[PDB]
Amino acid sequence: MRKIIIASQNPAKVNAVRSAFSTVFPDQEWEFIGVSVPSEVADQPMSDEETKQGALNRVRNAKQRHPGAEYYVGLEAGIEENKTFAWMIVESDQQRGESRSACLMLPPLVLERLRQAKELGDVMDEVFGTENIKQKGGAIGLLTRHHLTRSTVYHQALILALIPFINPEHYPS
Amino acid sequence: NAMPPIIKRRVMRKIIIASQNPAKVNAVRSAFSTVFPDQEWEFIGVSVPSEVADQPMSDEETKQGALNRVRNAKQRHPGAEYYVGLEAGIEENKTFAWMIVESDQQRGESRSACLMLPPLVLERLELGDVMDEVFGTENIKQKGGAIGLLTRHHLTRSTVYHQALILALIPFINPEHYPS
Amino acid sequence: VMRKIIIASQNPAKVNAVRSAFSTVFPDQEWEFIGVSVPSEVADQPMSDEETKQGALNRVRNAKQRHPGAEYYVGLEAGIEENKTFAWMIVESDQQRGESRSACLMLPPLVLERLRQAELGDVMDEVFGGGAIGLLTRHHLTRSTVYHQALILALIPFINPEHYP
Amino acid sequence: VMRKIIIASQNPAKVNAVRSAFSTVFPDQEWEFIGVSVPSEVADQPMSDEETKQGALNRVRNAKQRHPGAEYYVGLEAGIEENKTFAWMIVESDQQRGESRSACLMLPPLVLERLRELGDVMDEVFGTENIKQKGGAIGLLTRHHLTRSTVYHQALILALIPFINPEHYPSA
Repeated sequence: MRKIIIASQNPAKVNAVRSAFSTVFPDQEWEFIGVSVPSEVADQPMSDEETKQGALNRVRNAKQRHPGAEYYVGLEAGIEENKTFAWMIVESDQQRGESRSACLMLPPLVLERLRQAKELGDVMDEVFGTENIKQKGGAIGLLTRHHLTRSTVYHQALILALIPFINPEHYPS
Repeated sequence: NAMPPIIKRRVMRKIIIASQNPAKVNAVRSAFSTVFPDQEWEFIGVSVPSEVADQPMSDEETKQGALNRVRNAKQRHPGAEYYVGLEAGIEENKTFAWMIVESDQQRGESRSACLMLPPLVLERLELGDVMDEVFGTENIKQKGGAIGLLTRHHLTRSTVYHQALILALIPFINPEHYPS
Repeated sequence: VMRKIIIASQNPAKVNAVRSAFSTVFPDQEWEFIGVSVPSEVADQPMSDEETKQGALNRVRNAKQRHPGAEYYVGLEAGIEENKTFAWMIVESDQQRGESRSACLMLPPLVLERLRQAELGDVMDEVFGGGAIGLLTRHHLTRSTVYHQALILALIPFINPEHYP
Repeated sequence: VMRKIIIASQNPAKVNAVRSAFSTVFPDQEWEFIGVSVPSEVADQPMSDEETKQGALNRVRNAKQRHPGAEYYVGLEAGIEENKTFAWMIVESDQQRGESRSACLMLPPLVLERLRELGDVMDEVFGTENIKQKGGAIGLLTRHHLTRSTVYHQALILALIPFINPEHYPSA
């Protein structure tokens, strides 16, 4: 039963990983272990670079604290200018796969609030309403009339990050 | 060796799958992790009899097999929050599978979308062996199974089963609409 | 000078579903998709699997008669048996037929009771305040994504002529 | 009677992606979808995120100048940065712009070396017919758990968000 360390204890993030591995590798036995490690970047990364660095650092820090797992997974949401997205990092001992999720364009009122040093999730509640966000399953669910969800967007980025492991012949280590 | 100790991990309830087949455990893990993304469970397979044919030959027998697996899993392995049975079957020229999900008080169910089988496969009828004979062992493996092969990879057994597992979770998604 | 596909329904959602399935499976081919209205010769709301399938079959047959010359004809009909709803998909060319029933799901008791008292759409609208599938799954599935699978499965004999005929 | 949607591309696969995004989000509406050829005013193979987005912006601007009057204009431009590939989707009405970049894909070194036109290399490395029938490089590399179509579909839907939510995305 092979071990995957996820460098988050957030249920949504650990479940996204559960779904991605259970989908791509359906004949394998998997143990999923969420852990909390520091990112060494801002709690709310504000560039593409900082967001990806935060995910790399969490994976590195997870590897250091808990060596010996088959896979280590980082997933960090970030902002740059009027867009939000998340970096997915998957490392084995030998290989690293990466994908950034499809980006969402933020409303100009949201950007105005971010400029006032406000936290994105708070600003989303202000602009869309707390109950509205909750009942529609999140901002992406709300804005796309349920055609997408944060989770279905993250799912595709996790699968893309697994490409080097799906195709070891095309991605030597 | 250096994993976080179990006693330091997040406490979570269990989900029992009435199967040891990793593809079935994984299909269940994928469905729950999708539908209830803020809740977490440990997914555990167990071995229990269906008490019907190894290859169910009617819709009714296929459903009974999955119900029996869930019943037997509850009797032999008490304590989990949900029990899931997943059983493939045939009736006339169609194949499909029944998904049964039970909590302590409530049952959700869905039969997956059905596939017409080639006449030679029905005639030759273990279904797996026959699929290998008719399409080729390596062909079947490489395309992700018969469904994968037959649909030019647009569907696979797994993406078919995923929809039926979600549908079987309906009573638990909407407890106010499905009194138990 | 362009090939036709006749959908035995003027429902936009059903025409869209058929377009999407054919566009997925045959991305290179072009077709004029045409919704037509024809009798099912069964109840407006089929109350068994057999009746639901018969209705779709009848609609394809009637469409063939009324509108000859098309490359494919497609029937798509929803129905109920016990506490479940599902739909039968029937695709016919001039020589071949494929078919698939969509994944079934349990309807709320309140819905089934009020159904037994008379439309399905009117009932869900009142009970709930993507279709029924979209509402009941909280959008993890929709009617269009569930129908898409059954339509692709119904196309199997056409995709695989060596194995079907 | 019917409105036009101009796609700044005559790649059938791009036109078909756009038609599909519009059918999903606006299921009750009908458009004529029309593929056009216009300049990007950037490299034939954009080699940065910035350049890729600019090429898509430019194509939409040129499409509007050459083909005025349509309800929507769409640019869909693939590009590369470091070892990744992705596509910028830009949708404009007369009054508003939606945009999204698709989820990025790490390229095999064999492919990246042979750049030093991505499509040409993918055909050269994976085979022309395999790319066409099996869901593109995305389809081949994910063993069909994803396809180019299913990845594009997501970014096109995200790009339609302002037109879905005019109250939250004012044009001025």
